[PDB]
Order: sequence, then C-alpha cells, then structure tokens
Amino acid sequence: ACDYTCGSNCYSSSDVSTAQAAGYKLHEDGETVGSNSYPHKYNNYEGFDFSVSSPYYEWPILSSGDVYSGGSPGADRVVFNENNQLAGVITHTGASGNNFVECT
Ligand SMILES: Nc1nc2c(ncn2[C@@H]2O[C@H](CO)[C@@H](O)[C@H]2OP(=O)(O)O)c(=O)[nH]1
Ligand SMILES: [Ca+2]
Repeated sequence: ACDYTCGSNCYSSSDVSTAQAAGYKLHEDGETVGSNSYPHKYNNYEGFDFSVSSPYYEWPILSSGDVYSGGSPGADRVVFNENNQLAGVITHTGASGNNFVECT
C-alpha cells in the first residue's frame, strides 16, 4: 500500500524521507537546482492545516524514485520546515491550474 498517494503516484515514507533530506540539504547550504529554483518557499496559499510551524519549503518528489536534479519537477512536492520537519506531501494533480491538493 501507499503511505501517500498523489493522483496515481504511489509513495512510501522512505521515498518521502529521501526526497526531504535532499531538499533540506540544499536549503541549508543556500543552493538551488532547476529552473524554478528548488527548494523554494511554499507560501501555503491553499491554507492547509499543517501541524508543524512555518516557514515551509517545497521540493519535488519523483515517481521514478530518483532524487530531483533538474528538469521537469512533475506534479508532486514534499513540504518541510526550517527544522526539517515534514509538513506534508502535495500535488498539482487533481487541482485546477497551479493550485495544490494534499496527497492522501
Ligand atoms: N499554489 C501554490 N503555489 C505556490 C505556493 N507557494 C509558492 N508557489 C509557487 O507560486 C507560483 C504560482 O502558483 C508557482 O511558481 C508555485 O511553484 P511550484 O510550481 O514550484 O509549486 C503556494 O502556497 N501555493
Ligand atoms: Ca480528485
């Protein structure tokens, strides 16, 4: 079974930890990757009820199982905070335009 399901993409907690660690390392070093400069601030325009405190940062999680290194980021992201605490997993899949919905 999937710990997180983003549309048709299935992720386990290990997938999430792995992606999160990569994104957090970049954030800590002050470096970015890709044209959209990941990781970057996630403003939470959606108003999600994350149980962990802001600020939040977005970082793509890929269905291929590889860590993001540039190029298309797909529709899924791992949201973490300043303390490397997972806030949640979100996706553009199933949401209109550039909005997000939570992965179930
Ligand atoms: N929908 C949404 N997009 C956000 C938020 N914070 C930052 N973004 C970024 O703001 C821009 C317009 O929605 C996009 O570049 C999106 O980036 P991503 O595609 O990387 O998520 C947020 O809270 N909600
Ligand atoms: Ca739906």
